[PDB]
Amino acid sequence: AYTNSFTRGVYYPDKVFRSSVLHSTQDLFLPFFSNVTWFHAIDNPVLPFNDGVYFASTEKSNIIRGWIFGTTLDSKTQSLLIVNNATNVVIKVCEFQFCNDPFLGVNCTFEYVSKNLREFVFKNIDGYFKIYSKHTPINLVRDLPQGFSALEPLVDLPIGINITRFQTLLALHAAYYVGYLQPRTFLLKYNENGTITDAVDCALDPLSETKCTLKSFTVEKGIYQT
Amino acid sequence: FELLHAPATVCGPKKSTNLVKNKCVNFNFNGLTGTGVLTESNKKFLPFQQFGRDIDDTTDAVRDPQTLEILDITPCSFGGVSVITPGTNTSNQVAVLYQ
Amino acid sequence: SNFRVQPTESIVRFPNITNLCPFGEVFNATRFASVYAWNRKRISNCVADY
Amino acid sequence: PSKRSFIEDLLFNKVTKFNGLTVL
Amino acid sequence: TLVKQLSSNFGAISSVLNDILARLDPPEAEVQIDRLITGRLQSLQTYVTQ
Ligand SMILES: *[C@@H]1O[C@H](CO)[C@@H](O)[C@H](O)[C@H]1NC(C)=O
Ligand SMILES: *[C@@H]1O[C@H](CO)[C@@H](O)[C@H](O)[C@H]1NC(C)=O
Ligand SMILES: *[C@@H]1O[C@H](CO)[C@@H](O)[C@H](O)[C@H]1NC(C)=O
Ligand SMILES: *[C@@H]1O[C@H](CO)[C@@H](O)[C@H](O)[C@H]1NC(C)=O
Ligand SMILES: *[C@@H]1O[C@H](CO)[C@@H](O)[C@H](O)[C@H]1NC(C)=O
Ligand SMILES: *[C@@H]1O[C@H](CO)[C@@H](O)[C@H](O)[C@H]1NC(C)=O
Repeated sequence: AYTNSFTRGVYYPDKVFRSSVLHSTQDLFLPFFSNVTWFHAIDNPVLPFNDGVYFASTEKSNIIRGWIFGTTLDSKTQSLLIVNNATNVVIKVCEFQFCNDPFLGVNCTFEYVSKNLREFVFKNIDGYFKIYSKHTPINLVRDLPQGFSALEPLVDLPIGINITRFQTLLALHAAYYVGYLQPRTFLLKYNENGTITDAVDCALDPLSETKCTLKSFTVEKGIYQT
Repeated sequence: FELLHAPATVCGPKKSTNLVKNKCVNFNFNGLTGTGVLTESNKKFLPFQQFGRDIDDTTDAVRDPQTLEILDITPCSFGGVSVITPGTNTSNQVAVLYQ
Repeated sequence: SNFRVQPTESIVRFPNITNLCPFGEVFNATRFASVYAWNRKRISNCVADY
Repeated sequence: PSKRSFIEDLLFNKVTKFNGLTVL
Repeated sequence: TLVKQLSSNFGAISSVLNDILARLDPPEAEVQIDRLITGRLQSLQTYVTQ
């Protein structure tokens, strides 16, 4: 099943501070106004990303419990498991199927220990797997809301696993969305303090390309080679 | 010691000295290597941003990696040097203007 | 001419909260093994003194 | 204190850089 | 625009001179910084003319 995600997916691409500027940027992003896959649980298929995945798994009852990243996830190549177990965030990068199948209780390489829609974005380049997050309440709980929210980085990982497949992890005794990310050019506008408040695609549609030839959100009437 | 093709994760120590402000120095804030005055600054950063740039991506304010104190920056002073003079045929005195 | 005040001092500023890894543990140890039954510990992801 | 005339003040209020430069 | 031109490699290894200083001091430093100088010199000249 398919739906249409409104202006969502933006995230501070780098660690700098600009102020009241309107800054062109070029990287992987989710193309505005695109056609989004919609898997609904309570189901549970396996979905591969290529080089980036917009994974805004929503919430009804706080039941999402992890992620497994990799290729075959069975004693072949090291792979990622990250669990929120009502205490903290726990990362383990081993390779095995269901040898850790204990869930609650109530030869491995690297370790690290750290309404309310939660969006995340993941991508792996240059041996770095980067995550960005944003948690926000929603009142129109019918569908993905109309607004502009800007994610933010939590924890870079130097693990550098190669990854092309992943499935969500739930807990049994909401749903999740996926698109994909592609290289685009956005025009971000940082606010006064430094927190994003609007952005525009340069390839979206006729006007926007003009709007980012001028590098400004207020075009005057006239005629522009773009 | 094997140096696999991946970037090397365990490294040698980082010998860091004290920072002095209100008199320009060369500086080494982890890659940031300019030359200028550092001073205390007010404009607030977000919990993770690490530089401060401005209208044309000039490094313009930086926080210390050791302590969460934003510092403002300004490149060392400099300017032209010129000489006013009466003609050599009337005197030899000279006044100098720093631009 | 053009006048150019000169730099006076270099200053170094690196993250000095630090992490470690205790090689001293394997040297200040009480667990030594036999020659051919020698262990290989692939250790990384720390800061190491030399 | 600046003896700009009145319409000159309207004109002024209407109308609306150190990497090796200087503006004299 | 003029200032923005300092953020470009003009076909060298980087967009800063200090990094090329760090990496490689012998002749290859010349055969790289050559390009920085040529490009930046144009940018200045083509500012001056217009
Ligand atoms: C794309 O979005 C439209 C919504 O107008 C939807 O009907 C369609 O199923 C989606 N997918 C494709 C392949 O058209
Ligand atoms: C990463 O794994 C995928 C399969 O999941 C494979 O197609 C790809 O070639 C791998 N990349 C590298 C660099 O080995
Ligand atoms: C979560 O896991 C960690 C390590 O596995 C453990 O120390 C902690 O007690 C766990 N918390 C709960 C609530 O199970
Ligand atoms: C031991 O190593 C093999 C491959 O090196 C791996 O498949 C297996 O999962 C490891 N065992 C444990 C308990 O991690
Ligand atoms: C800036 O930060 C202050 C916190 O003191 C906040 O109240 C304000 O909404 C932020 N944004 C602007 C535009 O001032
Ligand atoms: C200028 O120079 C000439 C050189 O012969 C000298 O005679 C004269 O006194 C000088 N002053 C003036 C005002 O001409």
